[PDB]
Amino acid sequence: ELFTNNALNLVIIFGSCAALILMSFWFRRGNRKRKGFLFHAVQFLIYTIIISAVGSIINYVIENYKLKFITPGVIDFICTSLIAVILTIKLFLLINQFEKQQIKKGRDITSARIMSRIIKITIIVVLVLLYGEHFGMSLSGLLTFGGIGGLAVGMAGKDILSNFFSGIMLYFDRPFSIGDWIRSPDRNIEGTVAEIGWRITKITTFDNRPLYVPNSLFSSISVENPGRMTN
Amino acid sequence: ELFTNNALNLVIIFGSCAALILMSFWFRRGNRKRKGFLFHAVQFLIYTIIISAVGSIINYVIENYKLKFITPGVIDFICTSLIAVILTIKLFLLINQFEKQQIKKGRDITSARIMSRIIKITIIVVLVLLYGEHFGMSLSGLLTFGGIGGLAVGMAGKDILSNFFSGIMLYFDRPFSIGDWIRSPDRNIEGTVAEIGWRITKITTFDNRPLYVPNSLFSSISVENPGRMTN
Repeated sequence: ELFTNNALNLVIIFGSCAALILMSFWFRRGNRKRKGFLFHAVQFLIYTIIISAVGSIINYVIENYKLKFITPGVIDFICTSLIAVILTIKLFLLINQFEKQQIKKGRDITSARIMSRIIKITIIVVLVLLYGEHFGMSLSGLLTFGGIGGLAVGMAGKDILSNFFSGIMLYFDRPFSIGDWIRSPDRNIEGTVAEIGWRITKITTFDNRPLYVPNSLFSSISVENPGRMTN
Repeated sequence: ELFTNNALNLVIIFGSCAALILMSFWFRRGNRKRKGFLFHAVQFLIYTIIISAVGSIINYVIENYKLKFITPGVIDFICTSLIAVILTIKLFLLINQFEKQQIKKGRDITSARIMSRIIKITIIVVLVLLYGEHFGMSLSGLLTFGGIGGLAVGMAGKDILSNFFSGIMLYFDRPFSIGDWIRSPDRNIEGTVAEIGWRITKITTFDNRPLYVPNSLFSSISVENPGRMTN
C-alpha cells in the first residue's frame, strides 16, 4: 500500500519489477531478437521466480496484517499448480512446433500426429510422477507405479541403448577405419567399411550392396581386418 | 447462515457457486455441446474442487462453532472415499462405452466381455495401489505387493514393448524405405518392404506372400539392402 507497507514487505516487489524489465529486454532477446528452446526455459524460470515472489508477498501480507481465512497451504498448492500449468503449456507448444517441423520436412500426417501424441503422453506421465506430491497421493503407490514403469522401460529399451553405447565406444576406440576390408568368424559382416555411425555401421559388401551392422555386435564378436594384412 | 457466518467462512461458497456455473456452461460445453474423455476429466476435477471446498467449509464450521463430535479425520476419509467412488464410476462408464464401441465394430461378444472385465480388474488394482492410504494399510505390505506385481508385469511385457520401441527407432532412423528389397544373413526376412508399422514390418516375399517381421529384429541383426545396389 503505502511506504510503511513496502518497508514491511522488505524488497520483493523490486524483484518483480526487475523480472518485468528482464522480460521486456528479452522481448528484444538481447543480442538478437528470436525465440526457441532456451527462450522458453528462461521465460519459465522468470515466471517461477515471479510466482515465488508473489507467494512470499501474500504470505507476509496475511502474517503482518489480518489473517482472515486464506490458509497459505492452498496458496502454495495453487502457485505450484500454476507453475505446472505453464510448464505443460510450454512443453505442448514445443512439441507442436516439433510436429510442424516434421510435417514441413515431409512425412505421413498420421505418423507425425501419432508421434506427437506419444510425446504428449510421455510428458504427462513424467510430470505426474515428478510433481505428484503437491496434489499427489501415496508415497508407496507412486514409488511402486514408477518402479514398475521404469523396470519395464529399462528392460525393453536395452538393445537400442546398447547400440548407442557401442557407437560411443567405437568413436573413442575403433579397431578399423573407413575403407578397411573387415571380417568376422562369428557373424557375416564381410565387406569394406563405408560409414561409422552412432547406431549402425554401413559396410559395402563385395557384390556392391550396403549392409547395416548394429554397433553392439562389435562389442561381443572377434573382428578380423584383412585390410591391414602384411602378406 | 447469516452474513456474519459468511464473513467467518471467507470465500468458499463463492467457489462452489462458480463451479456450479461452470458445470451449467459445460452442459453446453462451450464451443460445442458434446461429451467424451476430457469432459469426464473436467467434471471429475470440478467435483474434487467442490468436495474440497465443502470439506474446508465443514472444518471451519466445526472449528469456530460448537465442536460437537465430528472428528474431521473421518470427514477427510469420507471426502476421499467419495472422490474415489466417483472416479471408479467414471472409469467404469468409460470402459463400458469402449465395450459398446467394440461390439458395434463387430467382434465376438464373449471376447469383448472378457476384455472389459480385464480392464475392470486392472483399474481396480491400480486404484487400490494408488489410493491405498486413506483407507489403506501397511506401507511395507503395499510396497511388497506392488513390487512383486510390477516385477512380474515388467518381465512379462518385455517383448511387446521392445517391438514398439524398435518401431519408434525405425520411425526416426530407418535403413530402408517402402519398395526396397532387403535381406539378412542372420534371419529369413527376404522380400520387398511393403509397410512399416509401430509393431511389425510387412514385407512382400518373392512368391507374392505377406510376411510380418517383428520390429525388434531390426535392432539386433544385420540388414542388407540389395534394392540399393550399384552393380
